[PDB]
Formats: sequence, structure tokens, C-alpha cells
Amino acid sequence: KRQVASGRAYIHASYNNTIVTITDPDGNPITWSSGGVIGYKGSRKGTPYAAQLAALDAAKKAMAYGMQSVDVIVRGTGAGREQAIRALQASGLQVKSIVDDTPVPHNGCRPKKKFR
Amino acid sequence: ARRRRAEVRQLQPDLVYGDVLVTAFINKIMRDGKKNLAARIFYDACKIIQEKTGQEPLKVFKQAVENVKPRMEVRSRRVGGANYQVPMEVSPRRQQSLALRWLVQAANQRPERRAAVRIAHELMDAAEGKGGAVKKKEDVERMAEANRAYAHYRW
Amino acid sequence: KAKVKATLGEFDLRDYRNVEVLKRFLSETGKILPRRRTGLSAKEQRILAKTIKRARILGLLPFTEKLVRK
RNA sequence: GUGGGAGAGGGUGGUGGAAUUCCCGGAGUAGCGGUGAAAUGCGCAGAUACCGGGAGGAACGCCGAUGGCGAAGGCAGCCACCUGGUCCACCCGUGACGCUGAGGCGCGAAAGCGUGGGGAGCAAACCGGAUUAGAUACCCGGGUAGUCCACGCCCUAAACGAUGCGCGCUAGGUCUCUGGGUCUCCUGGGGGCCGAAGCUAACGCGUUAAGCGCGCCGCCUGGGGAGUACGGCCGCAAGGC
Ligand SMILES: [Mg+2]
Ligand SMILES: [Mg+2]
Ligand SMILES: [Mg+2]
Ligand SMILES: [Mg+2]
Ligand SMILES: [Mg+2]
Ligand SMILES: [Mg+2]
Ligand SMILES: [Mg+2]
Ligand SMILES: [Mg+2]
Ligand SMILES: [Mg+2]
Ligand SMILES: [Mg+2]
Ligand SMILES: [Mg+2]
Ligand SMILES: [Mg+2]
Ligand SMILES: [Mg+2]
Ligand SMILES: [Mg+2]
Ligand SMILES: [Mg+2]
Ligand SMILES: [Mg+2]
Ligand SMILES: [Mg+2]
Ligand SMILES: [Mg+2]
Ligand SMILES: [Mg+2]
Ligand SMILES: [Mg+2]
Ligand SMILES: [Mg+2]
Ligand SMILES: [Mg+2]
Ligand SMILES: [Mg+2]
Ligand SMILES: [Mg+2]
Ligand SMILES: [Mg+2]
Ligand SMILES: [Mg+2]
Ligand SMILES: [Mg+2]
Ligand SMILES: [Mg+2]
Ligand SMILES: [Mg+2]
Ligand SMILES: [Mg+2]
Ligand SMILES: [Mg+2]
Ligand SMILES: [Mg+2]
Ligand SMILES: [Mg+2]
Ligand SMILES: [Mg+2]
Ligand SMILES: [Mg+2]
Ligand SMILES: [Mg+2]
Ligand SMILES: [Mg+2]
Ligand SMILES: [Mg+2]
Ligand SMILES: [Mg+2]
Ligand SMILES: [Mg+2]
Ligand SMILES: [Mg+2]
Ligand SMILES: [Mg+2]
Ligand SMILES: [Mg+2]
Ligand SMILES: [Mg+2]
Ligand SMILES: [Mg+2]
Ligand SMILES: [Mg+2]
Ligand SMILES: [Mg+2]
Ligand SMILES: [Mg+2]
Ligand SMILES: [Mg+2]
Ligand SMILES: [Mg+2]
Ligand SMILES: [Mg+2]
Ligand SMILES: [Mg+2]
Ligand SMILES: [Mg+2]
Ligand SMILES: [Mg+2]
Ligand SMILES: [Mg+2]
Ligand SMILES: [Mg+2]
Ligand SMILES: [Mg+2]
Ligand SMILES: [Mg+2]
Ligand SMILES: [Mg+2]
Ligand SMILES: [Mg+2]
Ligand SMILES: [Mg+2]
Ligand SMILES: [Mg+2]
Ligand SMILES: [Mg+2]
Ligand SMILES: [Mg+2]
Ligand SMILES: [Mg+2]
Ligand SMILES: [Mg+2]
Ligand SMILES: [Mg+2]
Ligand SMILES: [Mg+2]
Ligand SMILES: [Mg+2]
Ligand SMILES: [Mg+2]
Ligand SMILES: [Mg+2]
Ligand SMILES: [Mg+2]
Ligand SMILES: [Mg+2]
Ligand SMILES: [Mg+2]
Ligand SMILES: [Mg+2]
Ligand SMILES: [Mg+2]
Ligand SMILES: [Mg+2]
Ligand SMILES: [Mg+2]
Ligand SMILES: [Mg+2]
Repeated sequence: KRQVASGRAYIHASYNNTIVTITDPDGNPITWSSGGVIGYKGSRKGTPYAAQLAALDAAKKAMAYGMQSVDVIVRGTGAGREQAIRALQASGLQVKSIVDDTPVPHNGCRPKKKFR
Repeated sequence: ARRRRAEVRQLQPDLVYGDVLVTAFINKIMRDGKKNLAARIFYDACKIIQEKTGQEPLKVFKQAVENVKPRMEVRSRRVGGANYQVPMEVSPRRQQSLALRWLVQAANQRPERRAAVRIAHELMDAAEGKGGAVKKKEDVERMAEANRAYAHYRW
Repeated sequence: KAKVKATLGEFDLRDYRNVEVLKRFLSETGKILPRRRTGLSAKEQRILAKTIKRARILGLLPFTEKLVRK
């Protein structure tokens, strides 16, 4: 009900899940999907297959609002990070550009024991 | 086969059809090393398929074997504790042994009394897309594309 | 590949305000390139690091950037 | 003395961007999170993911080094002021003014103590969830002291090169930081690696000695009992010598 037709797709890939948000060119989201939004429940969310179906579900959801062009933004290291992009290219949405914007601190906050 | 590649056995061409796939199918019918009995089964089963159907038993045999070939299957692989059913393609050689073994196994699950009756009826049903053997094939390709979530463990 | 000192003129390593040459020392991201890629000496690199950080506070050099690939 | 040098050496004030958390707004649904699997947890009072604004605390990515500085502990954003050590060139000045150093005095990571602040992230204890034969644990979700600041204590350490300080002497080769030079190189002062002679039980050390000598301080004399008991000094206590 908006007819945006061009916008951004953020891929948030972590080792436990991949989730995709699709926004208008000034950043406000339109639709979204994830490994949990499609059927998967447990550790299967952080699989590349889930990443595929997640990207594709958010892709078809953005078709409804009439999207064609997409600027891909990627954050995180995770399985199916590449597998989710490859899904977005094939989804029919023309992929304008791809940028990796993973936030790395300049060593400011003490990490949980897991990450030291 | 730890050292070598374990070359494939080259079977004798058929006495009747001159086809090696026939002999290989005859051998799966054989039990206790009675190849004479197992041939008379298959060939008498070719009379059945060619009378009850006005077609060439050779082409139906192949067309049946083709419909039972599985394009994918699942195997197990030990990963982080308990293992997983991993989908992966089927070698063209393994599609041979599996389709042939399944056809013989399916036909002997059949109601029909005599052996050659069961072979012919199975081959016919298999070539038409039904019958017990095509079930084992359609059920295997269902394991893959269900565990499709583990296509990254290809190995 | 070439090194940055190899393809450049005679420049002031201490002038924090000259962006055209200082920009040639950052990477695709705002990162300060290693000596392997700047061709600088041990002492020259120490001076570059400090001048680049000065230019970053004046708003002339970027602290970090976004990679357009992958 | 003069003229030059390099440096996360110290103290004080100021300041910059990235990131985490929290709050405000926008947009936006059904989950997020987490693991070997999970579950507790959080989410329809709208989370996660996304854009914008703000607050606050802590630590400085790249540069970054096998690098540098310091007596040791230890020292990394940037700026300014106050300040210590140190090296080189000149051969100018004093004229043995030196070395070490029981006692004393000061410094002394982390943890811990007191008083008053601060409190984002992390996190003993603790509260849960899992695992398990059990789980007083490893893994997961929370979380207080604490970690940070000021002022005052505490004085331990694998405080390690497990190698006290200074001086002289005894093949070289090679990598390096920083000076000076008539700048393939020479010559100092550091930091490394091979290795002459020699030493060493062996490993190994070898112009940065574990070689050859000299001066001075500390210290050892089988293991357990035991860094315990007693006494003394110190400490608010923990405790230390
Ligand atoms: Mg998961
Ligand atoms: Mg960090
Ligand atoms: Mg910390
Ligand atoms: Mg940190
Ligand atoms: Mg780690
Ligand atoms: Mg993380
Ligand atoms: Mg990391
Ligand atoms: Mg890592
Ligand atoms: Mg670490
Ligand atoms: Mg790490
Ligand atoms: Mg086992
Ligand atoms: Mg197993
Ligand atoms: Mg199993
Ligand atoms: Mg399994
Ligand atoms: Mg003079
Ligand atoms: Mg300093
Ligand atoms: Mg300072
Ligand atoms: Mg300071
Ligand atoms: Mg909100
Ligand atoms: Mg639920
Ligand atoms: Mg939570
Ligand atoms: Mg909570
Ligand atoms: Mg609820
Ligand atoms: Mg609930
Ligand atoms: Mg924000
Ligand atoms: Mg606050
Ligand atoms: Mg980092
Ligand atoms: Mg880092
Ligand atoms: Mg580094
Ligand atoms: Mg570093
Ligand atoms: Mg060092
Ligand atoms: Mg030093
Ligand atoms: Mg140390
Ligand atoms: Mg000074
Ligand atoms: Mg004189
Ligand atoms: Mg005189
Ligand atoms: Mg005299
Ligand atoms: Mg003394
Ligand atoms: Mg005194
Ligand atoms: Mg102390
Ligand atoms: Mg402390
Ligand atoms: Mg305190
Ligand atoms: Mg925590
Ligand atoms: Mg915890
Ligand atoms: Mg057990
Ligand atoms: Mg600390
Ligand atoms: Mg130490
Ligand atoms: Mg000893
Ligand atoms: Mg000792
Ligand atoms: Mg000496
Ligand atoms: Mg020179
Ligand atoms: Mg030297
Ligand atoms: Mg060598
Ligand atoms: Mg060697
Ligand atoms: Mg050699
Ligand atoms: Mg020798
Ligand atoms: Mg020896
Ligand atoms: Mg030896
Ligand atoms: Mg050696
Ligand atoms: Mg000498
Ligand atoms: Mg000596
Ligand atoms: Mg003693
Ligand atoms: Mg004794
Ligand atoms: Mg004993
Ligand atoms: Mg003992
Ligand atoms: Mg004992
Ligand atoms: Mg004992
Ligand atoms: Mg003892
Ligand atoms: Mg003992
Ligand atoms: Mg004891
Ligand atoms: Mg004794
Ligand atoms: Mg003790
Ligand atoms: Mg006594
Ligand atoms: Mg006592
Ligand atoms: Mg007392
Ligand atoms: Mg007590
Ligand atoms: Mg106690
Ligand atoms: Mg004690
Ligand atoms: Mg005691």
C-alpha cells in the first residue's frame, strides 16, 4: 500500500540466525523475515538454507509493495551470509550495490567471557 | 577399498538381448547361485509383459529401470555429537544398483503367486510410474529436500 | 603492486592539512595502511600515523568507511 | 658545558570518533536470543532487525612491530602545559669528585580495606536454566560486591631473563630501533637470531656471558612437619615481614 519500488535490504547474519529487513531509501523498513519467520525453530535458523528462505520471504514480501531495485547492506559474520545474498540476487529484485557495514568497535566495551 | 579405486565388474552381454543391464538384473534375481532358474524367471516374465502389453519388453525394462533411479539420497555424518542425515547426489553407478535391487525386492513383496508374474507386473507398474519400487525411490528423494537444511555438509 | 611512497612527489609528512596526499595513505576503509603498502620507514610511519589522526579530528580524513563489495 | 636527537617515561587539564547499554521519535510484524541439542530469559504494555535524536560510562580499532620508554611494577586516540630518564657530536670545563651498599626513606600489577562519588559493559558471591550417576563445575539466562574517579591504607606475585650491581678483557655473521659520519659502508647507544674460544650434569650460555677476572650486597646447606607455632614489628581488617 506504499509503492516504494526502490530501497535497502539489510542482512543481519549471526552464527545462530540470519534475518533480513527491507526498507525504503531513507531507512524506514517495509517488510522483514528470518530463519524463525519461516518454519525453522532451533539451531536450523543459523543454517544457510534458512538464510536463503528468509531472504526470499522478505523479497516476495517487498514485491507486494512493488519493489524492484535493492541496495544490499550486510552486517555480521555468519553461515548463510553469502547464501542469503545469493538468494537476493536470484529473487528478481535487481541488486543495485552490496556493502558490508559490520560494526566493529575501536576497542571500547569489555566482551563477555565467551568472546575473549 | 583403501588403496585402489576398486574397478567395476564388467558383466557378460545378454544371451537374448545382448544387453548388459539385463544380465545385471538377472543376477539380482538369482539366489543360491541358480542362474539358470533366475534367467527362466526373467525371460518368462518377458513373455508376460509382451503379451499382456503389445510393447517390446526390452524398452519397458529400461523405461521401468529409469523411473526407479533416484537422483538424490541421504547419508549420515558424525558432527558435534549425534550425526545428521545429509542429502547429496547419487553416483550414476549407484543409481544402477539401487534401481535394480529395488525392482527385485518390490516384486517379491507382490501378491502374485508365481515369480515371473511378479517381475513382469512390477516392471509394468514401475514403467507407468507406480508400483512398489517407485515408492522406495520417491520416498528417498523425499529424505533429501527435507533435510535440505544440511546441504552444507556435502562431503 | 606499487607502494604509496614510490608513486608520489616530495611531500610534507608532518602537514596534517594536505588531504590529497593523506587520502592516498588510507585504505578502502579509513584504515592506515601498513608499512608493507606505504613503503615508509620505521620513523616515517610513526609520523604519518600521528598526522593522519590529527586530520581525522579536523574532519578531513575519515575514521572508518564502508566496503562496497562481497 | 655546548649543540642536536628519539620515545605508549611520569603528572594535569582539555578533547575526538567507533562501539555497547538506556531513553525519545519514526517505520515495521512474531518472534528474538541461545546451545552439541536445548531450556530458563525477553517479546502483543509491539521486542528482534532498520533510520533519526539524546544521555552516560568505560576502553582506545587501523597505525602496531619479532617495535619503543621506564629502576622495577608498568606505559597505546588527539591536543596543550608542567616534568624525569637517556643517547649522539664537539674534546670546552672540574680534577678520582668513584663502585657497591647492612639499616633507613620512597616506589611497588591484580585482588582486597576505609570515606565520598560514579556505575555503560563485564562480573566472585548469589538466583535460575541445562548437563550429569551426582554438578556445590565446565555451557546458557540474570546478577551484587568489584572493575572506573578522588583521598588514605594494604606491600603480596610465575613482582620471570626463574639470571643482583658496576668495571675491565675474550672470533665473527645476520636482522633491527635510534643517533653521527668522508652515507657499497664506517662508527656509537639499544633490541633479536646464529655461532669462535671457553663454560655447563645436560638443555643450553656465548661482546645483551651462564666465558675470563676484580669489588661490594643479598641468599642456600636433604624431604615432610611449615612459610606452620611462639615472640616481635607493622596493619582498621584481610593479613604481611
Ligand atoms: Mg538458533
Ligand atoms: Mg575489543
Ligand atoms: Mg576491561
Ligand atoms: Mg576492551
Ligand atoms: Mg574468541
Ligand atoms: Mg557478538
Ligand atoms: Mg573478535
Ligand atoms: Mg573470532
Ligand atoms: Mg581476547
Ligand atoms: Mg577474539
Ligand atoms: Mg560418542
Ligand atoms: Mg554419533
Ligand atoms: Mg544417528
Ligand atoms: Mg540424524
Ligand atoms: Mg663550547
Ligand atoms: Mg606519555
Ligand atoms: Mg600521560
Ligand atoms: Mg593523559
Ligand atoms: Mg521505540
Ligand atoms: Mg514462546
Ligand atoms: Mg534476553
Ligand atoms: Mg533481562
Ligand atoms: Mg508477553
Ligand atoms: Mg513470556
Ligand atoms: Mg540509534
Ligand atoms: Mg546513565
Ligand atoms: Mg575491534
Ligand atoms: Mg583488534
Ligand atoms: Mg597489534
Ligand atoms: Mg593493538
Ligand atoms: Mg614489547
Ligand atoms: Mg629499555
Ligand atoms: Mg611484564
Ligand atoms: Mg625531556
Ligand atoms: Mg680537556
Ligand atoms: Mg688543570
Ligand atoms: Mg690528589
Ligand atoms: Mg635498602
Ligand atoms: Mg632519608
Ligand atoms: Mg600495590
Ligand atoms: Mg587495585
Ligand atoms: Mg573501594
Ligand atoms: Mg552479562
Ligand atoms: Mg554467568
Ligand atoms: Mg558422568
Ligand atoms: Mg582491571
Ligand atoms: Mg611481570
Ligand atoms: Mg630454584
Ligand atoms: Mg623469588
Ligand atoms: Mg661492561
Ligand atoms: Mg645516516
Ligand atoms: Mg649492539
Ligand atoms: Mg643464521
Ligand atoms: Mg640453525
Ligand atoms: Mg645454519
Ligand atoms: Mg665449543
Ligand atoms: Mg656439551
Ligand atoms: Mg649441543
Ligand atoms: Mg645462542
Ligand atoms: Mg671489547
Ligand atoms: Mg660481564
Ligand atoms: Mg629468607
Ligand atoms: Mg629436616
Ligand atoms: Mg613429598
Ligand atoms: Mg614440597
Ligand atoms: Mg608433598
Ligand atoms: Mg601436604
Ligand atoms: Mg615448606
Ligand atoms: Mg609445602
Ligand atoms: Mg600442609
Ligand atoms: Mg627445615
Ligand atoms: Mg603466605
Ligand atoms: Mg619464641
Ligand atoms: Mg604473629
Ligand atoms: Mg594492632
Ligand atoms: Mg574475615
Ligand atoms: Mg578467610
Ligand atoms: Mg596469605
Ligand atoms: Mg596466615
